[PDB]
Amino acid sequence: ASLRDIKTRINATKKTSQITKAMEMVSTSKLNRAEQNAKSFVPYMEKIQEVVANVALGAGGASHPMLVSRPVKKTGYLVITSDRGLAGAYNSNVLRLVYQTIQKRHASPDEYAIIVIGRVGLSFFRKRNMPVILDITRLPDQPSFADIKEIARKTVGLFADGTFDELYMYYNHYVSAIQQEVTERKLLPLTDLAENKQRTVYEFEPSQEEILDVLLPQYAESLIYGALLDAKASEHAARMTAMKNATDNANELIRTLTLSYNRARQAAITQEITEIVAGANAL
Amino acid sequence: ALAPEIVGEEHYQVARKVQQTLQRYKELQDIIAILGMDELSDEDKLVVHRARRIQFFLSQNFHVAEQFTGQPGSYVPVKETVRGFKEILEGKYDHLPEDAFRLVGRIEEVVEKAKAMGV
Amino acid sequence: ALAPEIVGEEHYQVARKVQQTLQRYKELQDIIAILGMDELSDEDKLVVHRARRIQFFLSQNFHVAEQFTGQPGSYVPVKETVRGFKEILEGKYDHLPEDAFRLVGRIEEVVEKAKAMGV
Amino acid sequence: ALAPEIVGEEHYQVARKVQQTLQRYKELQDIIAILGMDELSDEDKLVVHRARRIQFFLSQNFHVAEQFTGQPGSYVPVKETVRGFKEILEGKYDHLPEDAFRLVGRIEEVVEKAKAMG
Amino acid sequence: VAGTLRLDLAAYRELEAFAQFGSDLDKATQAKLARGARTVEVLKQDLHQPIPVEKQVLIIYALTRGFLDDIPVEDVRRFEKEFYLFLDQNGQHLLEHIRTTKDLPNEDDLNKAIEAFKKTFVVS
Amino acid sequence: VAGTLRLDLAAYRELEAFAQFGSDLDKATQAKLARGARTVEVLKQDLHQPIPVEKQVLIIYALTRGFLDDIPVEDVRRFEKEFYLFLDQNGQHLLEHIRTTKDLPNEDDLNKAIEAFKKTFVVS
Repeated sequence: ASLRDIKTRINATKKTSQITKAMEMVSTSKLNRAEQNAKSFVPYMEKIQEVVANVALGAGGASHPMLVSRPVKKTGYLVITSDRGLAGAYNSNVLRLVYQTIQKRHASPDEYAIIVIGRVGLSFFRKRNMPVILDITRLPDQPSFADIKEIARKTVGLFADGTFDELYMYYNHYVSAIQQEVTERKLLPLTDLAENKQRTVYEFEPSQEEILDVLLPQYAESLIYGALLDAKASEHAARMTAMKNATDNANELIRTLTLSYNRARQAAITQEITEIVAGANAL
Repeated sequence: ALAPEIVGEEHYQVARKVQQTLQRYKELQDIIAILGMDELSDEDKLVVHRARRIQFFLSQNFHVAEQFTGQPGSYVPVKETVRGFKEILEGKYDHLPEDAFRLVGRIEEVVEKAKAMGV
Repeated sequence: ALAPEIVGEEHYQVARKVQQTLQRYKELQDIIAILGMDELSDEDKLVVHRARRIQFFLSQNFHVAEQFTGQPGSYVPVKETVRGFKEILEGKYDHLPEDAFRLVGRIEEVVEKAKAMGV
Repeated sequence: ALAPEIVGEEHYQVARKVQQTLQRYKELQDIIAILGMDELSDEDKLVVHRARRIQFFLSQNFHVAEQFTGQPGSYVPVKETVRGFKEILEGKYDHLPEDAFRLVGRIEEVVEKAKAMG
Repeated sequence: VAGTLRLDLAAYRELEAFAQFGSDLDKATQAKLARGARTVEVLKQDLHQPIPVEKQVLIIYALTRGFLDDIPVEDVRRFEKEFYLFLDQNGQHLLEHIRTTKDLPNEDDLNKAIEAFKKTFVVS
Repeated sequence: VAGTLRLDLAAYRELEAFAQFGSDLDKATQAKLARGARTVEVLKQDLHQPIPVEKQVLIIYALTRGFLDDIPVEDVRRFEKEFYLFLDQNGQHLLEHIRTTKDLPNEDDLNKAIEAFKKTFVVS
């Protein structure tokens, strides 16, 4: 290798290292914002869980709370993915789990459909032979409820319409900055709730059939929303960790290339001076 | 000879802007080759978009280059080339494919060569 | 001697395929060096998966090396070598761990030691 | 020379602990920049609290620096500085302000400066 | 003024490469980024046009005291060019004070003159 | 007892690199990390303190046969020191057997001696 090539490699690696360090800092800030949003979402989940637990021990004649609303048929799959790469195994783990599950238990294209958030999932399932019915690609870094409430409503209305009889959602769960766990949750039909201060909620008790027609879609929509905050936090943490690792690797490569460059420079000086002296004393 | 009093203020400014754009583009290649174009900002994406077209339009077809290109050569005046580079800097032809600028002469031949590709 | 009329057509094809996969892995090593295997496409990931196992299966335990590591050496016929490398290229043993391909002789010993370890 | 065989076990331990604390503080610099110091765990905040005081106590008023500062200079024995750094590490002066360590000699001068500051 | 100028330039040169991600406004580091960009725009100069030391001091004072923080970087050159004429028209007392005593004039008078020019400078 | 230690130390050194990057390591990897850390702890030594080969054999045997798996990492050097003292106190028969025969003594006797010392040893 020549000195020019080594110098160009060193400069390119230094630039890449700087860019990755900046990306890591930005990802740390975004992770903190996502964590505070997840903290803020808690009271709404608490109140809705309390209300649903208080009124889900009633006659339960609605379609949603049925243990088996309809028998085994087409099943809807909800997956949450990112819009950009550089997040490590964030997308790969979820897509692998989804693919393995749908291959092991379904074995037919007619009985499964995919609801996908994030363009990488679209690309994956389009490259495969996969039927996808609902799509959403763009989404803010700190997403809000109204951002994709319009797709959550359609997702719940598809189950209410009988298009598919089962709901599963797959997303990354945030445990720590280093640990992200792929999580599967049975979304619909509603199965179970909590156990404390029972009955407190049904004091007013307005008519049950009419109240459950509106209360339940709301609980499902809150479930999709809780899944997006966790997914965004996991994505930000994964990006931060990947950028930190890339920066460290780039720094080590810079060090090794600098060592090689210095050795080459010394060798070149030795060769030039040896040739000079040999030519000078050859007279 | 590249001085405002020797060649003209508009020519000097357009040449300096072209040089600045190309210098900015040269730095972006190192990070592009690793992290991809998707991680670039909206400003840098436009910088690359215009710089590639400028670099491609810097090409020309020579009269003596018939043996190597088949197509004949051309003669481009300084006013015409300054005008064309000013238009490209302003971004009039961002929608044109980058391949349409290869060995073309003027921008008129660029927009006519684009028709051959259906653009 | 690596010619189709000297070693055989299938021998030549297997050798060429192995060399091609190893060359592709050597090309990718620069990207894996900095940003790992996450950004590789599905094709490049499979190329790396096959190339690592091929590279490890190229290792062998020697009779002379028994003094250094207590393991006994092996002698592998060329027909068995060709069959094993063709099987690895075909993807028969993609599920085996890559550490089960080191310092073995025939392709059956890879399966034997993979069974000896967790599988 | 920083080896327990020739500098002393206590001296070696104190120096190693000081270097470790300063290395931890250096590591925490980027997170202290990006997020407020409160976000750090209580252990990290305690580490920073010790490290800033140690970093300020590493300074000294020189005899030849009187032409710049007006104040006299100090000559600190190695045993005195070892004892001072040990006491600082043991948390004896966590309640003192960090500016009392800025430019002094003995560890007692930090206490005197804090008393004068009030 | 040179001490502040040096720190501003250093805090721009390091912490550079955050500009692209600073486009997404974060941490209020954009203040340092804008100050560094304006400093870089101020340090530019043309051919065979030396600047008197008093005018250099005045423009560096204006930059370092934050009087350029609301002028966009595209207009810094025009600001300086017109500020020199405004100085030689209505700040002869300040110029003479600097030339004679080798020291800055009163900060109140400096702020008065700079604000008087700045209210007349049209931003475009 | 030496072959296991040699290959393990070479590999542990590269597996720890994966451990530093952060991953959900399995139970086998956790066991390998623990054994490698304990090997690194036992292989350290101080200045001008050579150790007889008979004592080296016993300490490496104790490391390799898992007798140090429940000892915390920070206590390994103290365990080795106290084990050498206990050996000088009680294992003269084993030490003399090794010196005379250049071979390991009864493995049951070694296990009994080590498990007897572990009772007198104090953790942390």
